[PDB]
Amino acid sequence: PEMVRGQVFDVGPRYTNLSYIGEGAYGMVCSAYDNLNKVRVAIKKISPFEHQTYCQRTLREIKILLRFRHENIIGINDIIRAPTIEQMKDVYIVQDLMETDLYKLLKTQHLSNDHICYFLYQILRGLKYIHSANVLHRDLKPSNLLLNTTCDLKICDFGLARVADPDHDHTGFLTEYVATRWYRAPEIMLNSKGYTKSIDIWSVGCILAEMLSNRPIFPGKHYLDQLNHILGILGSPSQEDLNCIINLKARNYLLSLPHKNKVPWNRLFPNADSKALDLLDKMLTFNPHKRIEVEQALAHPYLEQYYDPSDEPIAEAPFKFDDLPKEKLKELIFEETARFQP
Ligand SMILES: *[C@H]1CC(=O)[C@@H](O)[C@@H](O)CCCCc2cc(O)cc(O)c2C(=O)O[C@@H](C)C1
Repeated sequence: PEMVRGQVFDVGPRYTNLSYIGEGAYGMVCSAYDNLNKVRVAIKKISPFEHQTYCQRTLREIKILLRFRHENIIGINDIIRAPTIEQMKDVYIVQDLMETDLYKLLKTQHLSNDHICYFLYQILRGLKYIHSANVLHRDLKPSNLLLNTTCDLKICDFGLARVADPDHDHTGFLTEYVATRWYRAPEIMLNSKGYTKSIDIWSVGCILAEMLSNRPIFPGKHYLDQLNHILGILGSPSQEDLNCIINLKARNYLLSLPHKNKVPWNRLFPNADSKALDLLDKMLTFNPHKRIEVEQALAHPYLEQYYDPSDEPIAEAPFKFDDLPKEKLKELIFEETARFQP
């Protein structure tokens, strides 16, 4: 088998001329030439079978991506693994080779307002499809937004996704968690398990802010710091928004803080389009029940050049509603990947 940086990367003979391109969660990512389709592709190596939770993340993503089909979601082109469960130690997922991601881009490139608008449109167009399937991505952030050379955008990684469950979203103070820290909604730290669609809209709002200035808007240094950053910009929550928090520990924490004023968006972002900031404000709303939903966001004036609901498709087959041991999960991953065998 071909080796990359000392490790086995066993994808041939269809995929040749390998180059290391980065690191996944359970393995490395390489580019490779696809000798059938005569294009280069991205390949992620996954080694999950020793841990029930790794198997869970892997199965979840495979099951979601094999049902989804959307221009702004990166699909699975091929899955490579051994012919038998006994011999299967790794799984390789083959996907379109993109040019870069938004994390890398924002490290050195100023975006024009036209690029910001088109990127945000494509993020929300993909998210409309995801939420229409009753699925939550739960880890939206710049490094999960891939771009090709003509700035078409695709959402990566459904390993933390879940089926939405709003009736079972409530929990205690300081419990959860959901998402990468900088992109976590305030309610995660207060009273939410991250089981409603509003969790993803908060993350998109954080991404929009970061496109406006090339810096994360809420860069908390640790779990606890994240709420300090959010409230330092949004200011103190209103009485009405506090009353919506029935958990006493969470509500009394907020009541214990000195008053903080809101920082105006046009002071934080003085070169931004005013329609962009109006949409930013509606995505970064403290109360998740008042936060804008994905279809309202697509219809916002900032996106008027692109909005077209008949060209913003939804899922045909939403996901209707599982933790069990790794041996059954390995079996389930073997079965879910069978369609790609010769
Ligand atoms: C999508 C998530 C993602 O891109 C980030 O987590 C990366 O840091 C992961 C490693 C690089 C992935 C990559 C790199 C290039 O140049 C082109 C690609 O198409 C990809 C890619 O498809 O990443 C997928 C597998 C994960």
